[PDB]
Amino acid sequence: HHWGYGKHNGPEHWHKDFPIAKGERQSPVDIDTHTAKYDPSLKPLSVSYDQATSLRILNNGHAFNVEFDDSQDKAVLKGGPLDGTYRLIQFHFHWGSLDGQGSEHTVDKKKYAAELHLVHWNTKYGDFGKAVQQPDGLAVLGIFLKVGSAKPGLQKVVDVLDSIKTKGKSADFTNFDPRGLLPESLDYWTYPGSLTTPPLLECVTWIVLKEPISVSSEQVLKFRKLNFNGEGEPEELMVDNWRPAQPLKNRQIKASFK
Ligand SMILES: NS(O)(O)c1ccc(OCc2cn(-c3ccccc3)nn2)cc1
Ligand SMILES: [Zn+2]
Repeated sequence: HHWGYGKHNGPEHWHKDFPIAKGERQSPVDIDTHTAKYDPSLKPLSVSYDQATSLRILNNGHAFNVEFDDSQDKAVLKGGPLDGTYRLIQFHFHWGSLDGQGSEHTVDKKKYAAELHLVHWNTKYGDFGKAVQQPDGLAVLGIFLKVGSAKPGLQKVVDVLDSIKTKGKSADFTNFDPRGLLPESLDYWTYPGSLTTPPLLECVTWIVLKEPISVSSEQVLKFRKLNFNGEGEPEELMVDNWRPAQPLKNRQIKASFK
């Protein structure tokens, strides 16, 4: 009886195995745009993905991860609210069963169809496992998805999904360029938070871009054909793999833009 996104194992149950679920800096949160304050001291984001080396794509039973070679400073995130260098390890998405839900963060209570998380770890801690034990261990760049025009740079991801339909399946996924998933603007909100899945560790500096990317209905429909289950098990569609907004508590969300 492991955690998931069903009625009997979903987000409202997680606290029983992971008491930090009710902690002081949990994610995601609602971003109240009128309360978020412009912070002129915040720097522009530095997203350096030109040397990114993708390796593999994995259905882990709660989403799919596109994994990168993080044994050197290839693809890194710096600047903004961050001190030091954060290495890209993987990206994944959260999405809904319908276009009107799927994102984890919300903006003035608006839910987007999906949310992309580019996960980076602070290289002062040496490896990812050590980094998640630190309050400034990770930086996750969050990007909203809305349904409209297709995102050409997403299609290579979409088309490999039939080969990793079920939990535990992986496929080679080399030479994928994550720059093709970014929006035009790097304007962002930032706040201190947590992993949005168990173990829910409070180790993340969240950087959530204001500008959503557009993906087509056909693209998101292919996300929704994935399975939570393993091969040969009763089919349960991988949809609604998002945690709802958590209490903001003693936190301020800062904006990089006026
Ligand atoms: N959704 S999110 O972007 O917040 C997000 C990002 C990263 C996550 O990592 C889970 C994880 C894996 N490990 C681990 C550590 C050492 C060895 C093996 C696994 N620890 N936490 C979860 C959610
Ligand atoms: Zn995530």
